[PDB]
Amino acid sequence: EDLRLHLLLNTSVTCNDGSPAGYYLKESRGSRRWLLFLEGGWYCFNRENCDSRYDTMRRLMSSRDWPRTRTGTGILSSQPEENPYWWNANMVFIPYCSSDVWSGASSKSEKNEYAFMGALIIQEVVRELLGRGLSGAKVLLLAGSSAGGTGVLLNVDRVAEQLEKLGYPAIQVRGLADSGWFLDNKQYRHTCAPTEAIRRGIRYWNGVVPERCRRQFQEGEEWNCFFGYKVYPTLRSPVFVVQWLFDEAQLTVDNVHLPVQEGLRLYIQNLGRELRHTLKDVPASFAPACLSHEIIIRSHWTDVQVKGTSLPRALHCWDRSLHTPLKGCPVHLVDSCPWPHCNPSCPTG
Ligand SMILES: COC(=O)C(=O)n1ccc2c(Cl)cccc21
Ligand SMILES: *[C@@H]1O[C@H](CO)[C@@H](O)[C@H](O)[C@H]1NC(C)=O
Repeated sequence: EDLRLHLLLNTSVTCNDGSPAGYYLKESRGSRRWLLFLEGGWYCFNRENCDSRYDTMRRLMSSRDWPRTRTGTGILSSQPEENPYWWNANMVFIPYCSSDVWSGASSKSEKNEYAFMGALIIQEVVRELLGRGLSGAKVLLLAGSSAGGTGVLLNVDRVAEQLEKLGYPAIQVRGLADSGWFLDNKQYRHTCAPTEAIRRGIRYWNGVVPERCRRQFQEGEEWNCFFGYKVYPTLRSPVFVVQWLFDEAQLTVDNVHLPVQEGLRLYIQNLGRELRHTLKDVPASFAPACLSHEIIIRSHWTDVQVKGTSLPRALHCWDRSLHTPLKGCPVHLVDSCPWPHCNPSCPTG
């Protein structure tokens, strides 16, 4: 139970229900690497579905019942056996309690039953960490899984700009977006689809998107910036993208529920090809042909390989690339085989 809870000293930066947001921290003295991980866990986009989430997913909306410690797992583990990549880093787990894909900047008030402060939670965690050693960092890796991976894409440049404005231009801000790279495609069977939900959420949350992406799609169309293949080209920070080709959350929002017949076989194969296409020009990426969801904080995240390279190895190669491609140390790893578990190293379930 190595990461210790700190509730935000600025108690106006809150979870959905107005309780203080926070972060779990395990410091590594003398490491200048900082890993800030954004938890995932879907979202809610109106009073009714947020009220339901408050009843049976309350830890995702409130800090009142958070434990005082959490154990770092996967990329948040401090044991080299479990985390070959960054076991010696300063470790931060930021609980997802804003239900807004880390995009919101609205307080709970007279007019708002819930606060949606995800974007501000990230800025406040960064601000308070500077006094706990982040000021001496050389790399800040903003990582995240599922809604947290989309949160990385939405916030990594804002963290870089925040540190630049606060007078810390030496800190290299980077992003690692795990299972947050979704397609606004056709559902397999046509209730709120992966487009309308984000459209409603933005209004309900007062959600904010990266500025260059906002300037392309403009008012009313900022929902576009929640989609990795649209927002990624606008980003300036280096971002490593981890995405299963047949992501279970993607299939869920596509109304696919797994003897597969022709129509569904073609649908699933087309989905993998489309995902693979959107990553063709993403130089740092890890995209195995598996039916799964999330990876980087799983204890067995070291097991999966693409073309014989594990994700911890790919991330280490990425680190080296950010010191021409490296001999035997690849960073672009996208499966080409066209069906779930055509990669033998896929998670077993
Ligand atoms: C469980 O997965 C999530 O919680 C999540 O973040 N998402 C699920 C669909 C989706 C889309 Cl379509 C765009 C951006 C984020 C999305
Ligand atoms: C607390 O956070 C709010 C919202 O981000 C901000 O407006 C305010 O300046 C902060 N206050 C302090 C004392 O940091």
